[PDB]
Amino acid sequence: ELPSLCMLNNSFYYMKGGANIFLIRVSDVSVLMKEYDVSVYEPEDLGNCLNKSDSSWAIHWFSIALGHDWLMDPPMLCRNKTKKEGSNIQFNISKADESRVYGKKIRNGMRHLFRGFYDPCEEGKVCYVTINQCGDPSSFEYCGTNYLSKCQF
Ligand SMILES: *[C@@H]1O[C@H](CO)[C@@H](O[C@@H]2O[C@H](CO)[C@@H](O)[C@H](O)[C@H]2NC(C)=O)[C@H](O)[C@H]1NC(C)=O
Ligand SMILES: *[C@@H]1O[C@H](CO)[C@@H](O)[C@H](O)[C@H]1NC(C)=O
Ligand SMILES: *[C@@H]1O[C@H](CO)[C@@H](O)[C@H](O)[C@H]1NC(C)=O
Ligand SMILES: *[C@@H]1O[C@H](CO)[C@@H](O)[C@H](O)[C@H]1NC(C)=O
Repeated sequence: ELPSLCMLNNSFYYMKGGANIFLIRVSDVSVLMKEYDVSVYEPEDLGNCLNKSDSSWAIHWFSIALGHDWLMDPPMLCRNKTKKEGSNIQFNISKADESRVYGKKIRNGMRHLFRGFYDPCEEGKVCYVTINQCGDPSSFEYCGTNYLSKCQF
C-alpha cells in the first residue's frame, strides 16, 4: 500500500510506486530555472511533470513524507513533460537563507525515510533532491538491472 524505498548510497535512492520506479538523487547541481521550467504549486500540477498518469500519486506521497507543505512551502520545480529529455522534479534544500528552514525540514524527512542518509549540503551553496522517472532519458543508465538488483523490489 505504501511505495517501496531503497537506498543505494548517500546520494542515490529509489522509490517504487506500483509499476513505476523513480531515481532520487541528492546533489549540488541543478539545470532547472524558476520562470523557465514548471512551478508545481498544487499536487495536480505534477501532471505537467510526468507523462504517465499513474506516477503523480507516488511523487505526491514522497513529497508529503518529506514534510512538504503544499499550501505554504516553496513550489517544487520540474521539467515540462513536453520535453523529450525527460522528467526532472526538484526540491531546493540549499543551506542559504531563503531556503534554509525548508531545506532543514526536507533533510529531516529524508533522514526519517532513509535512516542512513547523512547531510551532504554545504553552507551557503546550492543543494537539491532531484527525481527522474525510470524509463525516461533523464534516468540515463541508473535504472538498469545492475543498479536495481541492489534494491528489494
Ligand atoms: C535554490 O535556492 C538557492 C538559495 O535560495 C538559490 O540560490 C540563490 O538565488 C538567489 C536569487 O537569484 C541569489 O540572489 C542567491 O545568491 C543564491 N544563493 C546561493 C547560495 O546560490 C538557487 O537559485 C535555487 N535553485 C533553483 C534551481 O532555483
Ligand atoms: C552512489 O552511486 C552512484 C552510481 O554508482 C555514484 O555515481 C555516486 O557517486 C554514489 N554516491 C556516493 C555518495 O558514493
Ligand atoms: C508545457 O509546454 C507546452 C509546450 O510544449 C506548453 O504549451 C504548456 O503550457 C507547458 N506547460 C506548463 C505547465 O508550463
Ligand atoms: C511526453 O509525451 C509527449 C507527447 O506524446 C512528448 O512530446 C514528450 O516527448 C514526452 N516526454 C517524455 C519525457 O517522454
